[PDB]
Amino acid sequence: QKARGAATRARQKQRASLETMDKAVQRFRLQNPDLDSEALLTLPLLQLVQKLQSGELSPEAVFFTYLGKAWEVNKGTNCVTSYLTDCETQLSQAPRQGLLYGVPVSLKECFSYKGHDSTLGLSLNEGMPSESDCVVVQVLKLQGAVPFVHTNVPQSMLSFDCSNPLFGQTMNPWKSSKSPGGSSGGEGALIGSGGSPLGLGTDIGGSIRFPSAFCGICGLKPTGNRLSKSGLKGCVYGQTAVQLSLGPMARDVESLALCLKALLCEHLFTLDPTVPPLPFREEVYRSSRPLRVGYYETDNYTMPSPAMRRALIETKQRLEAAGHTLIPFLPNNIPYALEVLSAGGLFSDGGRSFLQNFKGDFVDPCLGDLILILRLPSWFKRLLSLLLKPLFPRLAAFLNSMRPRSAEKLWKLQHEIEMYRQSVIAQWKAMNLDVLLTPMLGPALDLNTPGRATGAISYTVLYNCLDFPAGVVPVTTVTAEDDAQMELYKGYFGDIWDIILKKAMKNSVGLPVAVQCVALPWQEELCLRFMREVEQLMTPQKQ
Amino acid sequence: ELETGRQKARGAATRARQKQRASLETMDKAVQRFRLQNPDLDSEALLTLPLLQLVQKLQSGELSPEAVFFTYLGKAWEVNKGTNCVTSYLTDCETQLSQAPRQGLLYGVPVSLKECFSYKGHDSTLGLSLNEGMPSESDCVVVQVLKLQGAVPFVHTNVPQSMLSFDCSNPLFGQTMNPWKSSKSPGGSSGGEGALIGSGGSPLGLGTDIGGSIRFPSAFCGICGLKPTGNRLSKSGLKGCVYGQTAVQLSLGPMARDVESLALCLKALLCEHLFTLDPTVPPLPFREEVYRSSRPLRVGYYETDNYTMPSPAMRRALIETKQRLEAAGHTLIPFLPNNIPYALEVLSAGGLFSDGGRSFLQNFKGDFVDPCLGDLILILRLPSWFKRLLSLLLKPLFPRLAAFLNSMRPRSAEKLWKLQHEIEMYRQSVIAQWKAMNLDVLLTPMLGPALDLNTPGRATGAISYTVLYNCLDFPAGVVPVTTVTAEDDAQMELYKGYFGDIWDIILKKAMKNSVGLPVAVQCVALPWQEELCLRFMREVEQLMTPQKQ
Ligand SMILES: *[C@H](O)N1CCC2(CC1)OCc1cc(Br)ccc1O2
Ligand SMILES: *[C@H](O)N1CCC2(CC1)OCc1cc(Br)ccc1O2
Repeated sequence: QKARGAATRARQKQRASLETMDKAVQRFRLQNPDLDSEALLTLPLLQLVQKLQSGELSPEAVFFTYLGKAWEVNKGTNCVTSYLTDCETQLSQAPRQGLLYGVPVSLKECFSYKGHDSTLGLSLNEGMPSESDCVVVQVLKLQGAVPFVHTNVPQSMLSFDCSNPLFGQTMNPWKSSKSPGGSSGGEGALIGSGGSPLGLGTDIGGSIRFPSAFCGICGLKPTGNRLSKSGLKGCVYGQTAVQLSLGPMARDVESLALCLKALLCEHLFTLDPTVPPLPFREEVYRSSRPLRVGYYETDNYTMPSPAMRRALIETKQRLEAAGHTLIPFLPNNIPYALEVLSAGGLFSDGGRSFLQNFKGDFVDPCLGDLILILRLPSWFKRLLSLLLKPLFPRLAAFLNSMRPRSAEKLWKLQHEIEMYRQSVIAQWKAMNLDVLLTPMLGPALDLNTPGRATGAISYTVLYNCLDFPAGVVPVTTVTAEDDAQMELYKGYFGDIWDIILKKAMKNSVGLPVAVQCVALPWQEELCLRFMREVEQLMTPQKQ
Repeated sequence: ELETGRQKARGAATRARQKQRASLETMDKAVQRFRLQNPDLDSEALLTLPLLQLVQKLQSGELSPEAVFFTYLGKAWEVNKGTNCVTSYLTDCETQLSQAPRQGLLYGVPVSLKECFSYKGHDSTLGLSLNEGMPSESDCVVVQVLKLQGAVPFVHTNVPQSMLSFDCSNPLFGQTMNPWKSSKSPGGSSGGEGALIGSGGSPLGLGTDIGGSIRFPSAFCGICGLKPTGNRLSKSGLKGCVYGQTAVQLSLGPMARDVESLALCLKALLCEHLFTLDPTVPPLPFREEVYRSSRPLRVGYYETDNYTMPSPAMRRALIETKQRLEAAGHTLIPFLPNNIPYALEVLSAGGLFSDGGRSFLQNFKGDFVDPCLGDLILILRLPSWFKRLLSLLLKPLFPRLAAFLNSMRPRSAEKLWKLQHEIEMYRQSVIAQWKAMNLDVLLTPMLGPALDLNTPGRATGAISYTVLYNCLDFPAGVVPVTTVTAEDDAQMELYKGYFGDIWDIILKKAMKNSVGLPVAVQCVALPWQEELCLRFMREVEQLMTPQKQ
């Protein structure tokens, strides 16, 4: 009843948003027929900002052209959830000396904006507009950047798919039957199709890296508190065991570094003193000195697809030819880190704070049985845990960690994560590494299957638990040779997560594959430096 | 559960006293052999000189690293006979003396360590029986960087049992006494550090802080101490009683005679060595331009926090430093943090005792309970229903005891997240209030003067001026300003307290007969801005004690 009314009123807001967008771009295109839209969109962000700084391209020109593309791609992707109205007034009042002057920036729905709903796919958050912009949006406006639209998220944001009962289902710009990723699926679909040159997204299980790999764009996940989490909307507040991180999303890695340099200014540390005043170290990013790179083709938990395995080896061979030393490195106790530390950290209360948002609301099929399993009693979760332990160890250990704990059990878990963080650093020091090469979950999965393939977060959620800066960059396209070899895929366990993932990665010719890059905590510039190296060797067209 | 007795704890303390006695014997044999070699070496001229002039004469070559070592080592031995602040002498330090890097910033500097800092082949007992007879395999990160910067760690300082008290007494190493007065407490939990530096045994030291453990002994003994942001320095290797507690942030910092030595210690620690060995700490360089800045500051201040009544000595110290800052050219604004009782009663007490002290009481199993902790142990051991029953009964009469006892109850993981979110919301609250008055720095009346023996554990509410900024994770420092006059101690009969419970009665009695004792002031800056905090601490020190600069 209430969920039905909230969905109907949200769709009216979306219709009004798209109608305002369409009438604004036609107003600009007819008044400015001299402007070339094709050369505008193909132009990289680094070439875009210098033409905006000099005055070759007006802030009005770059804004409504990208807005025109954003509205056109939304027809087949359904990624834009709300259009920000007062963006046209911000355009005229943009600071010239800002690093991102006249840059249209897409925002995830969790990023609160003045006079806009941060629904997150829930009914209780619908009809509650934010009365103030969040710190990271504030500094974008202070740095000249103009946020234009909000992007769609999956219900509750706790899934790497992208669908909600309020605004609908987001689709991959490359293939209709495929998921655009999540929970920044709206960001991936928009930037991947060329609707936005720059974007922002959150991450706690891989929410930046998933849609970036699925759509073929670059996304960075910084350390827990490298950027301001103030003003950000979520379902569970106070979860510190698994570190939540917000980061940039763009077409190329060079655009991510300029975004990070802009946000890491005086204005961020003034508006949020809780974030350490770490400036963007240009010296570390621009570095060309040979790196000692750790690598692994598989984490022995989730079997990589033929497209993933080929992408990891090709990057390795290109880096070896460049002069970088590649050393086989694998983190200790990975299944232990995912099953009881990562899953136990996110669900220490049994999901009781999480399920509070689902009271009197529809459940989206993209989540799957995620809600039905969490609603089970603590004794019923434990009973099925030791019963299915000899059958499938993955589902059993995950279900036991989704049980409610006490305050004593949380500290025991918090200390174990602190011990695990130091243990991997001990291995990082012993092997003497600068950066880490990791396969990224690819290619794009089918619609309503990511929620049923839980184990696939293994390559991403590990570095949320570790709180390591992780970033992804598209390196190759899925050749029909790789898609054919998906028939020999079986998995190490053969449980439901391996069965669904086998079917979901099929029929994926033309989809992009990315590779994950991991550096030591607080080293975002070093992570981006390696991301710059991987991109240059694999896709020389960019940069 | 079956009682194991105290027999295991008795033998552990017997072996702990021996390690203390043998240390002093090794210290005595070392300083006597040096004095026979150097008869014309001036000791009083060596000790009186500040660390800044000491490090300059060590870098130039005027004074040998051996000369400054054995002079301070002998002074540390002499003051220990009246203070009892040294637990153990680090045997492998004379080898480090010759191995100390000449180009290091702290070259040839004798540095005292708190027992929580783990040293290779040395016990970090913390006052507990189970922690003794358990030597550390390697030095901790912050001790490693001291050795890399040329500093020579030589002694472990005394701590109260479990470190959860601002007194300083343990059943294994004994009781620490204030170098200024015998009957007075030297502070805690870095009470050994305060007593050693305050008397002149150590020019520089390190200590932990989660409720004011750097700031308390600094004010009680009359020395400078800085508590930075929780994650500004490495916590790796630091031994504690409880692990996994992230609600209230644990912080570590420098302790010295003057403020200029604290900034040199922070600059030496903040180097490539620290960030490599512990990547969890952000690579923030020590901003010299901020510390050396002589620009006028917008300073917030308050005479009282409306929770714990300041002594006439505290009131006088706060006003005197406030007025002299105004004469310098600084603008002083009446500022008070919102909902202080909320931060202490339910956020700090609830954060530190989320499990009801269940992991904390694990260390006290079959071990002695030191009188300096008071009834803290007996209160924690009570069941959840008994803690709740007394909370409802004491609420109408004693509001402070009701909220503290209720927050010391075991809760679920759901309630911990709500609490941890309430802390970061409160952190954003005071930050928003900070901007509203557009402050640069904050001035707080630090708890003073020194309390009596075995009274700090019975006067819980006194941590109100210190634990507030552990909950807020604000870098706070302490600098001595003035001593107690005959008029200050005489006005203690007029002292009553804002609540009139047992905490105000004991604190009234504990601050009596305090003529001559030092009283300090607290300086608070915004998170991650401890270099700005020291800049203000330098301004306070220069205007109140110009002889230190
Ligand atoms: C975005 O970071 N994101 C959060 C949820 C996610 C991945 C997508 O990570 C944790 C998790 C845990 C379970 Br039991 C099921 C699904 C996810 O997905
Ligand atoms: C060192 O920071 N330190 C820890 C214990 C202390 C002060 C000294 O702070 C917390 C606390 C809590 C209670 Br209920 C009683 C006493 C203290 O002291």
